[PDB]
Amino acid sequence: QCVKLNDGHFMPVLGFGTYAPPEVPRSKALEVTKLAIEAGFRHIDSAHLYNNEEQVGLAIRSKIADGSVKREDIFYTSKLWSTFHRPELVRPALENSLKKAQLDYVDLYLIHSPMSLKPGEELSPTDENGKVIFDIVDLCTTWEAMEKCKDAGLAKSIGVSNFNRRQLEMILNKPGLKYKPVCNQVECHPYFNRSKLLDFCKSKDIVLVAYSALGSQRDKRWVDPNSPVLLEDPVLCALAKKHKRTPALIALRYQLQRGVVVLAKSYNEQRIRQNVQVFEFQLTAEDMKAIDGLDRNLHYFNSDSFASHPNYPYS
Ligand SMILES: NC(=O)c1ccc[n+]([C@@H]2O[C@H](COP(=O)([O-])OP(=O)(O)OC[C@H]3O[C@@H](n4cnc5c(N)ncnc54)[C@H](OP(=O)(O)O)[C@@H]3O)[C@@H](O)[C@H]2O)c1
Ligand SMILES: O=[N+]([O-])c1ccc(S(=O)(=O)c2ccccc2)cc1O
Repeated sequence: QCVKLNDGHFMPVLGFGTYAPPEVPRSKALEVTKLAIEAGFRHIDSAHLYNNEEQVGLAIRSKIADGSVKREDIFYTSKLWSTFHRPELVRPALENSLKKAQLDYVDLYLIHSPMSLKPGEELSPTDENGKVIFDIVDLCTTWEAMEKCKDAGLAKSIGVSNFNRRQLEMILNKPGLKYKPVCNQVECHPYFNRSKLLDFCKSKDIVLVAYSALGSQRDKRWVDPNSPVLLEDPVLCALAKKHKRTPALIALRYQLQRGVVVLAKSYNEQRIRQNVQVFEFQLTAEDMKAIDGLDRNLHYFNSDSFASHPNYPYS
């Protein structure tokens, strides 16, 4: 199942999340991406940040070589990291990602975040207090460099991630805009359902792609351990019982029925296969209203590291 993007390309509506934190051996990304493709995932979400593009690209190429899929059947995303927002760094960052994955093109290239970081060797250049050292880049200039990557054929489609409405607006209002973003990949789940941003995106034919749709991996670098655990929510668990599915499947299905493309990360073979069951059942209107009731403005990523960045998207 795919949605048509505003530049005519197609995005599968369920995607596999590939991030795992640095304690997880790098080889695991190769194994679990092949599992995801075997289970029926066709959209695969990676990034420079993830330090896994080589393993994820090998898993794709393995499944092409063994005859399981064709390249045109796979929708592969990577993302421009925030130390590469200066326009002359954008096509190089993309070419690096293509070389790591050994692919000729990515289906989608995103600006990973609006929170530009000091250019240099470090992924996360940190000040005195562990705040990211910010850079000031007009992201409209970064966008123009993204458009040139599409014109060169390095990315089939281009989009953004972690933009708020006003930051998206800034791009859509750019003089001489050539390509709208096709999507805005953002934190989105029943505790932070982004209904206003969703309505804006739909008005502009921009796909909202939900990450941390299962509640995030609750990494201690970014996530308060006190934050309620999404999949323990009693309304999600009651709906799981009513449908004889699981709280994760309820959270994924919720998004599809709102018109949201949804990612799901799992490094567990059973849960990878379980997550494709999202296409096998439906939530009723009352189930969806119950889930809408859970909204509490909770973005799990909530650290000082970035909450003080001048382009921090949350307010
Ligand atoms: N653009 C950005 O800034 C950004 C930010 C965050 C994430 N992302 C992308 O979005 C992807 C997904 O988000 P996420 O990594 O935060 O994780 P997530 O999809 O919200 O999943 C959270 C946790 O759910 C568990 N899980 C998966 N399926 C389950 C099931 N059926 N039942 C119970 N638990 C289940 C997984 O644990 P197991 O592995 O143990 O199954 C996983 O660690 C990322 O991997 C990345 O691709 C992008
Ligand atoms: O789990 N991931 O996939 C992932 C983890 C961390 C970040 S981040 O840029 O630190 C960030 C920081 C703050 C808010 C949003 C994003 C990007 C990611 O994509």
